[PDB]
Amino acid sequence: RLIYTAGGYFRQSLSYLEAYNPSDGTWLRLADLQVPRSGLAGCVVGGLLYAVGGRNNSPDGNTDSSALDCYNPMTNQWSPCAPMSVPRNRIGVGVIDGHIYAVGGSHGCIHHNSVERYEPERDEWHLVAPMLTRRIGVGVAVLNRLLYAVGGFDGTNRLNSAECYYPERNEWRMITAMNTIRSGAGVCVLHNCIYAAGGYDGQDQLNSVERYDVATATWTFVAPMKHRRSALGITVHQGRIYVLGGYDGHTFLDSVECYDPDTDTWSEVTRMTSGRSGVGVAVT
Ligand SMILES: Nc1nc(=S)[nH]c2[nH]ncc12
Repeated sequence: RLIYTAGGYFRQSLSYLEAYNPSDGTWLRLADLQVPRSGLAGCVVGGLLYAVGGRNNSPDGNTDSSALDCYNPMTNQWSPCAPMSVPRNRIGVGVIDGHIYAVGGSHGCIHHNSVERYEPERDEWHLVAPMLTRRIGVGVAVLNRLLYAVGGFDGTNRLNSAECYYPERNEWRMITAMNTIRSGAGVCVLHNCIYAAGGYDGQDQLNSVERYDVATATWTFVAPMKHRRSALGITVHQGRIYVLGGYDGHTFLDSVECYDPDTDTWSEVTRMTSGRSGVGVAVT
């Protein structure tokens, strides 16, 4: 299984689809996205990779995206899917059962608190209960069939709050806030904790990382990353976290760091073929 990077940003929005193998270290280049996008999210349902939302920043325009697009790794082809009800740049995305949840994001000055659900087998989106908060640059993660929206930006304030979506009830409820304000952090599930790595707090990009334990309902810092980064890509592969690219306040990183929880340590594991931020990332 590989870690896929889709889209991203470096001087403009990118179409690159590339896969890194932490086992042999190789980067293999696959089919370009139909439309370049940064600020998108990636996920996998039934082994198919989806690209959700984002934005095409080019010298000729800046268009937020409603597009959902699907990649088959054995056939190397993108297929357009039904679009969301609104464009969602800097979207968050999570998967519960077999449905794709599109969370937050922006459309111009509009900062969404709305959430939509996609059924890959029916190719339909439907609006779901909105969050308590407007959130662009939000991290989304799923634990025990529960959907977490973590941090982000409401248009005026960067956020340390997190809220939890209950599918059976169709309602959101706040949880304990993170210790650190973070928009554009990488958010994932590793074991039985929600991790939030990096981001931007409104003054600096962050290298700190913290994790949420649902049993105790508390957030705890762990070892920081080596590079401060916002708008990083994050995923979990064989019980380890990977962060891909991002921005440190000066440069777009190609650095890829890997966190080992048993040792609570980060190590640089590779460089992307080119620096970028705002990628979608998933594993299949
Ligand atoms: N790196 C940054 N991330 C966010 S979300 N906002 C920012 N303003 N200026 C830098 C950044």
